[PDB]
Amino acid sequence: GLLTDKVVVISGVGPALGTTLARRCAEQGADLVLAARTVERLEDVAKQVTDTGRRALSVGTDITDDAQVAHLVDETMKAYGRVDVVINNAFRVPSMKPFANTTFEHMRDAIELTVFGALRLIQGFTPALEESKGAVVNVNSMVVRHSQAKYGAYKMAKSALLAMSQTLATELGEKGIRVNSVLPGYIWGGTLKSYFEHQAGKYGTSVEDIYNAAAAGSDLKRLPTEDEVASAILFMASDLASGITGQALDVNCGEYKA
Amino acid sequence: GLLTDKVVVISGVGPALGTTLARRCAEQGADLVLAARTVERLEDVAKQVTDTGRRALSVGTDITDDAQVAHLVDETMKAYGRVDVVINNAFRVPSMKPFANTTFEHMRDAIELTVFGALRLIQGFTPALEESKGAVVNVNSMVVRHSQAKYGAYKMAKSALLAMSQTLATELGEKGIRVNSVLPGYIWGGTLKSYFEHQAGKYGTSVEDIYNAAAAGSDLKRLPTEDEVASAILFMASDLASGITGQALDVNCGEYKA
Amino acid sequence: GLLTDKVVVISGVGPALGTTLARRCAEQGADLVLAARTVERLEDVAKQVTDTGRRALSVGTDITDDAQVAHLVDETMKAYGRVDVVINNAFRVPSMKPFANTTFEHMRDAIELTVFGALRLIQGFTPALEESKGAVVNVNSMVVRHSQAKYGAYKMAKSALLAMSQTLATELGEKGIRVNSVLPGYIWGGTLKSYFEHQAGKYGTSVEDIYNAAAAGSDLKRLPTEDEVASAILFMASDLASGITGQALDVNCGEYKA
Amino acid sequence: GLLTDKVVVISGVGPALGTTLARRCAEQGADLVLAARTVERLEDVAKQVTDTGRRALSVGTDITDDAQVAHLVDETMKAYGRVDVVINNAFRVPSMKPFANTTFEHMRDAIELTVFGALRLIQGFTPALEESKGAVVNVNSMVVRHSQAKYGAYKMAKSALLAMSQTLATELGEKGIRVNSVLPGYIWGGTLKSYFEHQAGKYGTSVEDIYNAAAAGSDLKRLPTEDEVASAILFMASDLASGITGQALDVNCGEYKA
Ligand SMILES: [Cl-]
Ligand SMILES: [Cl-]
Ligand SMILES: [Cl-]
Ligand SMILES: [Cl-]
Repeated sequence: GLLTDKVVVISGVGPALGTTLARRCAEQGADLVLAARTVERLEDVAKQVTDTGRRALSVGTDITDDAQVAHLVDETMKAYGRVDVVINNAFRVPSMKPFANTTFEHMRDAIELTVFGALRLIQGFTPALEESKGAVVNVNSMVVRHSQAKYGAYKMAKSALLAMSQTLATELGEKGIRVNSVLPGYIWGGTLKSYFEHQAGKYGTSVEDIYNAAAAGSDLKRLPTEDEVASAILFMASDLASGITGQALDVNCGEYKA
Repeated sequence: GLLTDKVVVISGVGPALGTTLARRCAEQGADLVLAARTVERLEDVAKQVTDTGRRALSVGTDITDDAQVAHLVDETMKAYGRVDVVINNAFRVPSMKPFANTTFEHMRDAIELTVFGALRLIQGFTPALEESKGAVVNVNSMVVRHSQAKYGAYKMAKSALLAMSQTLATELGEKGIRVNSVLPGYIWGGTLKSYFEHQAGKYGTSVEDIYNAAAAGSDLKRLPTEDEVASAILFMASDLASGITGQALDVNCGEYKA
Repeated sequence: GLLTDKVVVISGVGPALGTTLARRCAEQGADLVLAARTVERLEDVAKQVTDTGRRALSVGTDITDDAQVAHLVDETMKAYGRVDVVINNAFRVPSMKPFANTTFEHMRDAIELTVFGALRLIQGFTPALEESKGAVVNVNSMVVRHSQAKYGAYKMAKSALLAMSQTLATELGEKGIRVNSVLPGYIWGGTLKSYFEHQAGKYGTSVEDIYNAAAAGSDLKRLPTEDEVASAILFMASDLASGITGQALDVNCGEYKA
Repeated sequence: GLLTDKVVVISGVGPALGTTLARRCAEQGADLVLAARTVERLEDVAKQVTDTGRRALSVGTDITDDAQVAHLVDETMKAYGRVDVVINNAFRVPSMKPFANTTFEHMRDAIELTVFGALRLIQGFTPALEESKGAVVNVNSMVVRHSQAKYGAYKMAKSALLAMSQTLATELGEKGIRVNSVLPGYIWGGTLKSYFEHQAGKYGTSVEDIYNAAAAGSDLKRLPTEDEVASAILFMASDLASGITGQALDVNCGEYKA
């Protein structure tokens, strides 16, 4: 029972880590608020939550919009009257392009969602988190640990997010609110597998070849799973981490070390 | 039950974090091996373990000595037949001296205990950890995050340990063995309180003054507790962290961020 | 003669570091392109350059505008026919506000100037830098080394810039173009002195008090001067640094170490 | 004239970087003290120095021995009466072995030379450096930026050295003494070429294959040269770097970024 009787808000619930996270939080005793633009996706996630016997509030939210984040906060406080944890899940799909071929509009949009969206959420729920002495976990990315070609827009936005997360730990720490980051690389599950299958066919190779190439830089020679990344997020969200704020915990089977 | 039916070896069991850690591992379902030079100290820790209903093997061990580490391994394998976790606890008491006034003998001894001792332990238990696909947690220190005057010998040894821990994650990762570090600053409990009381009298001030000065750089304006640092170590030792190796997790209430 | 017969473009020429930099580059044998929004400021800087016997091209440029950066490139290539160095000087004045009181518009504008402006410049001059196997120096900030309250918008933009600079080293390195950053804290000179004088009067203290407080975290107990920061930038721009790319060189008298 | 009328002590003068460094310092106007165990090697380096018209004092010194470092200091002060720069050059040849196969004696010896030797030198020359407000440059290594298998003993010693260098910047900064590090990877020149030739024959491949493999991780797809690493050291030793202390400057053509 890591999260018994806590309310956890997850923004950016997709079919992969987001769904695993919602399920895992519920298994650990949390009730959920699920936020995403497309509310049809939240329906099955909510079922996995309610199957554990917990509650799920699903709220269609564009976190780039002030009114919509205000509505999410209002609906949450109406349904539960409290928030213990806010998780900003990394939903936006990165495009591998060198900066030379990346549009400025794309990078502005990436910052809008990844940085300002997360800030809007955190700020919206600051009053709730002040009362609960709660925790924020921002899902970041291994991309901040390297400078590989074509990862620039993604590294830029994620780096701005990491920097913001760090300042927020300082600024919200006097209210007793913890703010940490979890930095996964590739995350193995059904979604990444389908993607590797597409890549395998498109490049005339095997999924094993693609998987092994992706995992080769790691110490363990395996990619972390959705559950393994979720476990790190749950730890940071929980009272096991009550002494921990301002930190980035990398979940990457050792590929980059910090 | 984070550590149900696991065997955990703790080296460097003292009255503070070490004792809390042993107790907490046992509460989470682990049986213990307790190693320290002074075996009289292990007696009360073993009682806290056996009070939870688990088992404790106490073995007097100078981890700077090959024969004594070999004996610890032999006694552990005779008693339990397996090891899932090795924790190298930071026992050695640092002396605040500028390098100019630090003896070379002191620094050699610090490296001997903090670095080579930990390596000797890890190597001794590598065969056991290979079979269990186990985990190593090395307790390091916040000192590696700054360069403050008089912390040099301590930062040097701890930095060498961190570097070694990182290489060990690479080298032992192919055997499926995880290696991580936990980096606490000051750790609040009975031991640190007595120390602050001594300092308070010796400098004509209050414990509150000393505590608040120590905590002022943190985001949360509190020092982490023995339990909070223990929780981080338990997480890293557990299967919740099965996707995590080569990492340093700082438990410092935000004073330094990484 | 560090920069003999090289052409150096400086964007963001202000009264402080920018003016010192232009003068110093010219003293080292460079001809200059000076770019800023307000062209009246470029007049006196150009005189300091031409007093050394070198040439200065002054071009009013809003580096947030595609057409204006295109014009700067065209005018430079018309006047000099080459570019060896591009320096993106940190001009924008940060406002100390917690994130909670910072407008999203302000942060978008900070990113626009500090990040996208610098990228636009670098991209505009990529063809020139390819031919010269030239160098880019982005002036960043000590703020990326800490998470102090009220520095958030500034740290966010500067961090995004640092991340971008690092990826650009990878992406432009195959064309033989070097990209490095110089990270100053406070920079002592006439401009910062006037500012400390304002602060001194407004807080009822001395300039010495303010200066000493600002310098207290440093190892040397002094702030770096405009010349000292300029020297670091000149080194990185020069062939002395031909083995160096992707690096951040902090000029802060030891306050933060990397 | 970066070092006009300065006295530069170089410890660990070998046939590669050390010889290039001595020559380059002399070309920039410095007089030299050359220290190494084997004094026969110092003879040709001293000739390259005196060919520039400067002076070279050659002193056979085991920097692991107190009396011998005391003698080096005494001979230097007798010959020149001052020291402006101390450079601890990385001489010791690393053995690629996993920790499991590395003897403790080897690692103690590596620390003795790389860490304690450098400290002994710095301390011996502290009185001289106090008077000159001088500078220390410790030649470190790219190995501190990664955790690759078999580099453990080398990373451990170099990491301890980096940590020590950082504390020394704090501790000696109040005397106005600067302390920085230069972190090269492979360094191209006659010595490394012979080594690649040996490897080429022993593995049945070309020097080009070996060179290109070594350079593949870099941004520039070339290894830094002895001159390029020397240039970085000269910069850090010089008054161009008078605002810079406590810093590590990586000279690696972009392979690792900090
Ligand atoms: Cl998702
Ligand atoms: Cl203890
Ligand atoms: Cl300026
Ligand atoms: Cl050498």
